Amino acid sequence: DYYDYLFKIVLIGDSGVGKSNLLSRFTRDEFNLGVEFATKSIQLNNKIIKAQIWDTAITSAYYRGAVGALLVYDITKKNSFENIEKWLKELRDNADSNIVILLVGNKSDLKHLRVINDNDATQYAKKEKLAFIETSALEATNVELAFHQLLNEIYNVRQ
Ligand SMILES: Nc1nc2c(ncn2[C@@H]2O[C@H](COP(=O)(O)OP(=O)(O)O)[C@@H](O)[C@H]2O)c(=O)[nH]1
Repeated sequence: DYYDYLFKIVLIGDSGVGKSNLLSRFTRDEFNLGVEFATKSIQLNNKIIKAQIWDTAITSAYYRGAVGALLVYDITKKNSFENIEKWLKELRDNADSNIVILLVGNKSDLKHLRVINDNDATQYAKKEKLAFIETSALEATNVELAFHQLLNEIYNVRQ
């Protein structure tokens, strides 16, 4: 270590969408076919940020101190996208008002099984005033893009 800043980030969404593998891809560049956390440091002006990222298999305790979150669904499972409103609600009830939130559609490699079209997801994100990006934890597609967008925006909000 040295790190100038510790940013707590929470992953939230239905079981089976890819949260634990988003965590393992970003922090240790690995994929696998109660509550846990992992860390990874990035550098900007030479300023070093330690991302402390969480997921679950304590709601007040889980959200406390979080400065960012990824809201995650599965682009192949309609129910996971419908359930995003509920997870956003739980987040709003329990998180700091200045928390930075990003919508993520995972499993983008399952091209032929898509049920959620990207314009419909973008429409929802804009309504909730969030950025939206599609990822593949399996193929690594856009994983660094999603986490770095989140971390740089938290730094800007903080500064
Ligand atoms: N094809 C594909 N499968 C994935 C992807 N991400 C996760 N999975 C698989 O989907 C299942 C659930 O993922 P997991 O990380 O355990 O979901 P969680 O319950 O949200 O933590 C596992 O069998 C993963 O290997 C992905 O991007 N593409």
